Amino acid sequence: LRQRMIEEWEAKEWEEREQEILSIQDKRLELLDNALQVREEELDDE
Amino acid sequence: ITLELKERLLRCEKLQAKFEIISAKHRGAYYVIKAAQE
Amino acid sequence: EDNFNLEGRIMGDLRAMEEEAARLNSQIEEGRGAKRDTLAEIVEAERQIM
Amino acid sequence: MREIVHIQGGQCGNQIGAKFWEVVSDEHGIDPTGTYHGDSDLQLERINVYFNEATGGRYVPRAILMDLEPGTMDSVRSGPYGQIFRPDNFVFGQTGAGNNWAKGHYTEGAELIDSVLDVVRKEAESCDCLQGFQVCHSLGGGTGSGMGTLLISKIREEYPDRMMLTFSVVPSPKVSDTVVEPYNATLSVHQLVENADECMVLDNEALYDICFRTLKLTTPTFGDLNHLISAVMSGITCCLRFPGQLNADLRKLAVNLIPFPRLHFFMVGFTPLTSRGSQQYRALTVPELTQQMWDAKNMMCAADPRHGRYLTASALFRGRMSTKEVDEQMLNVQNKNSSYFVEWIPNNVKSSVCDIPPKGLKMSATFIGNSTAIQEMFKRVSEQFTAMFRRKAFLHWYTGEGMDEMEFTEAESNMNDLVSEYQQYQ
Amino acid sequence: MREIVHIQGGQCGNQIGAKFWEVVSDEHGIDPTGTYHGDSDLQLERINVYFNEATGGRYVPRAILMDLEPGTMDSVRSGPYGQIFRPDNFVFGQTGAGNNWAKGHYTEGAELIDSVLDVVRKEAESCDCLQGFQVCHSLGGGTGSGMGTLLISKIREEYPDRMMLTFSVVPSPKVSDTVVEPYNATLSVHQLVENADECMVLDNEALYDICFRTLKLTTPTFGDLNHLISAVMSGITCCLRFPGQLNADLRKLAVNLIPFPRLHFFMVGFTPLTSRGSQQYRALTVPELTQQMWDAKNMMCAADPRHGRYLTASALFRGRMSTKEVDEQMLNVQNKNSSYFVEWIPNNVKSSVCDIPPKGLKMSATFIGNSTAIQEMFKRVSEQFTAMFRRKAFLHWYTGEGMDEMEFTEAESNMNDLVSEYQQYQ
Ligand SMILES: Nc1nc2c(ncn2[C@@H]2O[C@H](COP(=O)(O)OP(=O)(O)O)[C@@H](O)[C@H]2O)c(=O)[nH]1
Ligand SMILES: Nc1nc2c(ncn2[C@@H]2O[C@H](COP(=O)(O)OP(=O)(O)O)[C@@H](O)[C@H]2O)c(=O)[nH]1
Repeated sequence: LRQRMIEEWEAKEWEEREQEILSIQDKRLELLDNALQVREEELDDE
Repeated sequence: ITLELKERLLRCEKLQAKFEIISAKHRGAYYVIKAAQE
Repeated sequence: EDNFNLEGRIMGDLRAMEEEAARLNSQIEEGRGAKRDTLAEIVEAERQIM
Repeated sequence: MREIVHIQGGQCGNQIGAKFWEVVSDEHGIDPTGTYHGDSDLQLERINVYFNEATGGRYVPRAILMDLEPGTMDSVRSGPYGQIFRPDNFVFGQTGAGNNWAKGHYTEGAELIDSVLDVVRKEAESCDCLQGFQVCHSLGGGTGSGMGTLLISKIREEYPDRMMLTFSVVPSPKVSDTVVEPYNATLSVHQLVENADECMVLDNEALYDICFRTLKLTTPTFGDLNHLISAVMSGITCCLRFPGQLNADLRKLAVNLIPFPRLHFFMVGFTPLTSRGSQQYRALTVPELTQQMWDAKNMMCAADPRHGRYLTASALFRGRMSTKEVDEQMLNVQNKNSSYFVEWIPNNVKSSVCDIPPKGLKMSATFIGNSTAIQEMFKRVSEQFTAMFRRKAFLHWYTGEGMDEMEFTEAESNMNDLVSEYQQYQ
Repeated sequence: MREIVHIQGGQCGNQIGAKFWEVVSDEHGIDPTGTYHGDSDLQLERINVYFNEATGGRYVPRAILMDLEPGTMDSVRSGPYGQIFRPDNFVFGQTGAGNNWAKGHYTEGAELIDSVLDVVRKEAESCDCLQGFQVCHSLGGGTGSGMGTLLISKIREEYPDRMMLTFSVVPSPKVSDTVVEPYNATLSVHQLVENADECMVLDNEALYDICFRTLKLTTPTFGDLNHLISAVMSGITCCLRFPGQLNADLRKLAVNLIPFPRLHFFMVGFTPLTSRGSQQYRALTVPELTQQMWDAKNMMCAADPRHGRYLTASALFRGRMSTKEVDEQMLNVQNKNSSYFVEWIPNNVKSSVCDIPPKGLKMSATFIGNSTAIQEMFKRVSEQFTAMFRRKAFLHWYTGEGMDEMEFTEAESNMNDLVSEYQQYQ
């Protein structure tokens, strides 16, 4: 329906929120990966 | 390290079950369209 | 004759030591590979949880 | 449907497990030959939790013996009820750990662990629904402490959602039989606190005191100590094999008892224990069972619970009984001894009932406490460990075999914070 | 009604056949003398596949026996079930093999095979409907490797349509019991690949490992190895001799197991193999049979199948069985490890069932796999051949008996291209 085409754009904006969540998780996970590399390096050195 | 990996995998499985049960509880998003139309 | 036998036995002991050393090197290489791939798996697990 | 696989480590574990099977086979009604000859059907109705049918009424236990000597296995087979075991489970080396943790955890442990995991995998695959494993071992030897620790760690790296009941016969000083007990006990508890999920503390000192005082025995050999331990081990887990008014299985017990993610060290009792002269002059009422059950000279631990508070407690009664009577008994106990119970946990005690008592005894009960007095045994072993380790006595037997000095100090620190958490919460 | 003809050559072939006829005769119920004294009437119905009634019930097995010395026919006649073989079926020479493929396949071949083709053709006319030929021989000898191979050439030249099972044992590094194995292995495999239809490859180290690990035997010997090979050879033809839920004829086996005409070197194994010590502990159930099948420790050939890729496989089952459980097992094992099977074939595993298990059991199977990890078997012999032939070692025994080094080079080339084909299909 014509109104559904507004609802589908609501869904599109929800997908945009999903992309924002994806980006936030990407940043946090990259930082965590770096931390894991740091801990493993220190362990190997010791 | 394998211990930590297994713990994380179990946590992922728990979150999987949580999501699926929340889906089953709620539905049993396609309702808002007809709700507004009414 | 004794020196001939001695040299032979010493050479045998040598090749034995390199045999066991090669075994240990292979095991340690296996372990390092397992450790790094386990780190890859833990990263993938974090992604799945996210 | 639920499954338990039982593993025996070392000579102590092998003997305790042999007596345990001698007891539980009778409690299920099957003779040593392996052919059922009992009376009722409530036995056979859920024996699948331990046994496997082989060929037309030949039931084989789900147990794995393992050590580093053939002599212990020969003794186990020569003893009664040893026929039932599957010969495939009999895994052993020939050299012997020799009370050496390095042998039991690094050389012989490494050379046997791959083989033993094959058979444990076979048993854990032949089943349908696992709920946890049982391990019987000591903390003062090589084949029992180090090898059992390696085995349980290898299990945890494979079944990360299961419990283990690790029955650890703690090395008591006044009943010590080897010169280096602490160098094994500390290094075993290091990983027991990390991997095993229900460590049941036992000690030959408390067992001998129980036999001398209550049983009034004259010549108590290891037979009766193993008998008591087997009775406890068979009573803890009847909530599966038998139907009760209030049923409580292993996970329920674990979640009820363990309040914090690392305080799993249980001190255990059993009732009723009587001499065969005073068993004619006593009344087995529920209040009497409860009073004996909380009698401090009955817990199988050298640490008197009067020296600390109770984090929590659990009781498992067997025999047709009154649930209200049980609950009011435990309430009276808690109200009378409220000073021994943690203040930030209301109703520190759990109760369960099974409608079948161990045969002969028309009524029985078992006690599992999580009291903070457990720190006594650990400080009493840490004192000896520090006293020896100050001058590196007997240390070359491990350093030359592959352990640095820093590992012992890290084990010291882990033992210290383990014994400090109980003090903190007390 | 579908006739099978058995051909025995070489000392190993004669012994293996004298045990195979032992098993078949005892399971169809004919006593040593030669009459019929079975119990059930279901065995009588298909005895024509392996036996001929002469007069008065003195059944004669339908076999051809060939060699170059009478010292093997003496043993064949002496051994149990020796009197059954028809005396016309003892074509023997007078010189001897000598372990030279030249004497096996060129010199003595002319004056022996021309004489034994008369017997084999008379047997073919005596039987009515030949389903095919089964020949049990050797590859490391002089009679089986050379004279047997030339007989294979002549038989295939005569009858093109009939299938051929070639039960052939091959040499091995650890159990190399002679010093010219590579020559008589290459010079036999070159014709075997072109000329046969199903190469049942066996060895001696695999059989010894089976008799040591699975059968737990103390002093395994040729009697036991030949007994295992006999069990497999009877299991392969169980279907023609007994009805069942899903029959499986020899052509059906070939069709379901061969994706390319020259890729037909299978590897076989038996199930169940249990020790007499622990007979009464295991469970004769389809999951246990399939678990015992799918593993390297049971295959009757020196191949590590997990170091390759099962192109196809087939599983014969015997006993009152459920095809539902059978094929769910065959599918679960297939889907657990998709890497060890080939990508471009769905349903790599064929299954078949018969309703009569072998005597002395109740439930059996037989696994025949067309793998690509069998290339290393021939790779070992190829590298031995290269090393030995680069310096013309022992070559004069061949090049002084009407043979040219071109033959050696071409045989090596054929082995190389075959092993290349296996390696490519990975
Ligand atoms: N309950 C019981 N304990 C035992 C028995 N035999 C030895 N122990 C105890 O177990 C400890 C020795 O552990 P052990 O089995 O030898 O470990 P291992 O040295 O690695 O083989 C000693 O402190 C004994 O007190 C027995 O038959 N029954
Ligand atoms: N597995 C097994 N192998 C055998 C048996 N008898 C002989 N062999 C081996 O198979 C090969 C057969 O070749 P060979 O006996 O020399 O043939 P022939 O002497 O020309 O008749 C021999 O080299 C033996 O090592 C047996 O009963 N079982």
